[PDB]
Amino acid sequence: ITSRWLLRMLPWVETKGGAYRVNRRLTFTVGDGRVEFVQDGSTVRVIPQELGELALLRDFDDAEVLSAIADRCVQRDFRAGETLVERGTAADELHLIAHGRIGQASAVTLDVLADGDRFGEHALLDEDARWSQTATAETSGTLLTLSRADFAAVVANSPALRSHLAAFTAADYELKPREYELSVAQTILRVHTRVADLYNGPMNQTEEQLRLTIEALRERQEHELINNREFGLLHNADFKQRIQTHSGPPTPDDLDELLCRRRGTKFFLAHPRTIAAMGREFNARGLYPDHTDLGGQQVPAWRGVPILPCGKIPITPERTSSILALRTGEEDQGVIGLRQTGLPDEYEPGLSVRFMNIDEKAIISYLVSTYYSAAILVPDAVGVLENVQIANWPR
Amino acid sequence: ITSRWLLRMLPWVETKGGAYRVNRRLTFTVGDGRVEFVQDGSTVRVIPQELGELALLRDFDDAEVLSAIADRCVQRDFRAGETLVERGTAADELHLIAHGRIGQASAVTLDVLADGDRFGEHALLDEDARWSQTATAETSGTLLTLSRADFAAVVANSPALRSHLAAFTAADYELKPREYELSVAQTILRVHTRVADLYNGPMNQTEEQLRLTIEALRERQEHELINNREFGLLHNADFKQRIQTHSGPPTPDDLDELLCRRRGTKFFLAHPRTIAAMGREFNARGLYPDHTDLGGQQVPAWRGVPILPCGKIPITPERTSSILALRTGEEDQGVIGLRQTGLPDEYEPGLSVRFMNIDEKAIISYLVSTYYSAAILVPDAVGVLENVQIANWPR
Amino acid sequence: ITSRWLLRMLPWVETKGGAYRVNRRLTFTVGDGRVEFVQDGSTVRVIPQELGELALLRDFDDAEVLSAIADRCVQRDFRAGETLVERGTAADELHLIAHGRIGQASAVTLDVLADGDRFGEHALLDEDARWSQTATAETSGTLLTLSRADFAAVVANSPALRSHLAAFTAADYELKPREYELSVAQTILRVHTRVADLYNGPMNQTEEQLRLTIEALRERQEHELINNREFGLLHNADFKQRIQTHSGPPTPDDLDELLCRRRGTKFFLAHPRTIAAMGREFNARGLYPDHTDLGGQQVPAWRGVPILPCGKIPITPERTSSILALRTGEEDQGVIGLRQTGLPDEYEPGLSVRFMNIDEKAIISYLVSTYYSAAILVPDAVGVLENVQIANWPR
Ligand SMILES: [Ca+2]
Ligand SMILES: [Ca+2]
Ligand SMILES: [Ca+2]
Repeated sequence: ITSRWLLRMLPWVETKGGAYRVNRRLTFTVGDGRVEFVQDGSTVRVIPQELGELALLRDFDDAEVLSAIADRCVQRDFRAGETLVERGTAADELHLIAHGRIGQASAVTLDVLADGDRFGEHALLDEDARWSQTATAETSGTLLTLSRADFAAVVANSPALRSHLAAFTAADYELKPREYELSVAQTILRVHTRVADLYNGPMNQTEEQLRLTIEALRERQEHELINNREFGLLHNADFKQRIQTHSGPPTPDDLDELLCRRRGTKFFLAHPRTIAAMGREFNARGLYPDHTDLGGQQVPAWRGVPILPCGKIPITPERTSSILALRTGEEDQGVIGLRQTGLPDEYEPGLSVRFMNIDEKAIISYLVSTYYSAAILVPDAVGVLENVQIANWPR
Repeated sequence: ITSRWLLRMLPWVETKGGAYRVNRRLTFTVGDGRVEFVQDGSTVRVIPQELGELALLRDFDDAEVLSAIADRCVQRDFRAGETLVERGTAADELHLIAHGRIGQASAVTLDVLADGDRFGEHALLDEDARWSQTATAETSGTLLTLSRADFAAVVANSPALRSHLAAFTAADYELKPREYELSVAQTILRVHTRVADLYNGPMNQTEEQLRLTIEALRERQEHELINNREFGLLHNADFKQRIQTHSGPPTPDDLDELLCRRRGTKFFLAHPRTIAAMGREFNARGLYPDHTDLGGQQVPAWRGVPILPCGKIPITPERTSSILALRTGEEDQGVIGLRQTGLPDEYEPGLSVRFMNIDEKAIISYLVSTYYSAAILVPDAVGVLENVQIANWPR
Repeated sequence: ITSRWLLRMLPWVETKGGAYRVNRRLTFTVGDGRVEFVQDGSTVRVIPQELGELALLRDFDDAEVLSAIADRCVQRDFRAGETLVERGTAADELHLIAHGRIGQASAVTLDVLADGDRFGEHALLDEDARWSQTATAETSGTLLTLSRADFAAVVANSPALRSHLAAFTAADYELKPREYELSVAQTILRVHTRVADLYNGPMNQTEEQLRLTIEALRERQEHELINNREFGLLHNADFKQRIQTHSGPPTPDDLDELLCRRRGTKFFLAHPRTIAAMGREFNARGLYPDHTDLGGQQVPAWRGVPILPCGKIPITPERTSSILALRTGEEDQGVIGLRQTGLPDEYEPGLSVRFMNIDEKAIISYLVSTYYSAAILVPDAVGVLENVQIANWPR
């Protein structure tokens, strides 16, 4: 029953056959010390050529071997405050950082690794490798893992890798399309025959129950568009577009930085608590931002970019939320809503309600279905500001 | 396949939402020795104020206490010839007679209690009470029971009742609406796909089976209108309107008395055996009653009031039936038939047949439903003559 | 004669029969440590199932027993600074906090209980319970009380509760409609016959007195809409919607928080002294808010939400007031004004003036009547900021 800003602001394009295709250009360079990954929503995998940045794998340019090694890595997720390695334990895994920040404490906290960083190089070759530092994850993220045994098996499979390893011991264009499949929000409405036969004259309680079902389906659509893992702006956003706050509260400098990373930002999405925190920061700084009108409706804005509240954005137990800055459009490469209309029996242009059967207990069943998904045409269309402290008050 | 006189004679009114409301006035007096009850079909309950007729409860006019005591009584039914109490057994229950006649035989048959009579007064207060007479039920009826333990608990709950009991030891208008909910006659018609695909050209065996189903539903409607317990003229009739025959056969004096109790009686309903017995009585008395025309159809009548046969009126094993005298109308306060038309898919104005599903065995299922009920606007609209001996012949 | 902003801003809906019905959904969870209540204006009562949160009543799910226990609690109001319990006095009452904050000082001020908190658990079972802490009420509020004797009586009534107590010693959907009855503002206008016979040519002093009467009735309507106990936005507002100021003066952070709790807030209502205090806070912070136009009339606003003055909001002797943030509408679930037009003799669409009689002293009497009430469709439509210090100046 709440406002669904993402549903009414995202343009909707008609897919054919319940599928969409997005052509991706992935520019990457070899030798800059940072590994680039391919992200399909929440699942990520290392580019086989990028893997050649490895010191023990430099100058190896055999597509088969690199592809096999890339396929043999395992994706892992780490939470905030979780310890990945401890001093003294033998090192046997190569860790490539895809997202998040990991503070490494030596025997003296050395530094903090970030996206594209590596630790566990020497563990691949020799068995004497031992973790001499402890890695504590300050922020949640993903991580690719290459085991020593798997690497030894891959070496024993390909003679060329063996020979190169024995010898060593002594902008690239990659197009790979991304396919989006329409997800479904489905439900079954059970209406008793008595409720359909009698309560139908001045108002249809069947029709009112159907309206409630449709509202619940739309709320689920918004919740999935925000929080789903396969598609969904929070997770299906480029790892480079996710920023961390400079101080923790959503200061206006953070909003300026969020507007810096992309051209023609359309709007901000944040929790109402986050909007209250931003207002508190504005009052502390002493500046009063203007309000702009969209669709004949006035709304708070920053630098003329409207800030829209969304209650479906999760709030962590540590009272930290995230802010989304995103541009929408098809002619301008942005974020589009994939949806198929023209269903066989539409109560609503995007909906389909169909009679299923009548049970022995005289209960009619209806199937209410809608098909939806989200696509991000270019990587720089959704930016996420993370770990925004929303429980800060002036003191 | 038989004639359904009640279905075609009762006027039908359209209920909204499958419910009807009847406003009841219940005039009662305190101190006349007879307790008045509230009857909702076959379930009856004593008026809390009427309960103050009790000698040990006179002058108590606390609504809470009387209401609690009234709620704590239990309804019981007794059959003809059943013994309720026996001499020697300790008395522990207060019995309020709601219907029927009970002959009380002392240590010498004292008399016969009837509707509104009480026995078991002294049993409420003291534990020494002992049944010194035997009560044999000559006629079936209902009876309210108040246990000694329950009364002691109610006394121990309310201090005011205690104080009044300790002290004693040394026309009223009550409006209470009655709500009628539409009952349903439902059935499932299973038609094989072969019978629907082939046998459909010159006549539809599916349509003939549906017609048979509709006829069975109408017969069930009549049987419920006569014999059902919640609604139904035999049971949902005022206890004052039920009369007993003077001699046992349906003599014309009994018909005159049945016509006496209400104004503008519309018709009589009786079993064909009962009509034969009435004809035998008429022949014995030597008078030949006239016949009147309703709907262009001639029918036997008494005093110009048509007598209609109904085979759904039960015949007891002792060969005793009952006769119903009833007036129908809405402008004239009488008996109406509650029925809702305008169903979503009507083969007939009151019917609804809907396709359910087709089974794996290629059997189509149809749901045939009709909604009906009966309402009696005023108490003096249905009178019942009971224990009519129908197996009497001249000798 | 003052401006009545609430009268002219609240939309008015036509009730039928002088009554309105609001369908309430009350989502509650068992085991989260907070008890949920049902509020009908100023009278509140604990949910029987919520009462099962009690440690000694956990896992008891008998509707009769819980309903009885809930009915047997007593509602109490406490003022600011009032001491409820003192150390040393034996504990005999269970206190469930419905509103307000209560600071508990042990033998060391432990903490401050708030809405949904409980103290007095152990007092229910044993008679040795003694208050060992003193509870001082910092803010006015309500409180449910369950006495030990009443609980013992309820235990002695139901055997199931006994058995469960002996054994222990060793999201839920609840729909309950709320009914609103139209209140009446009535008065008698006494006009002398001389004033009606002579002073009627160039102007009617009778008509001017009637106009003054109508103005007084409208002022009383506004005062009741704000301050009445049964209906009225100050009291008939959800206990969760009432907030406390962070510092005491109405700082802009408090206004941001007040706008945070609900979507599409329509306007603020505050005393003119409160508006002066808010302006002082704005000047201290150095920001100058914009002004918006409603009905062709310019008005001060915060974040585009107009701030309207209302002199009917009480000012406490401690110079503390309250602010109301509220959205109005029927299509958008908000606050509506229940009012019935089409009266038998209307001088004004909502009014009814009728001649009563002429006294022996030649004084004509007129009855001026209007019917009004207020309804809040959803709980999150009126928010109240309380204890706003309005006598603070820069120093
Ligand atoms: Ca690289
Ligand atoms: Ca009586
Ligand atoms: Ca709870």
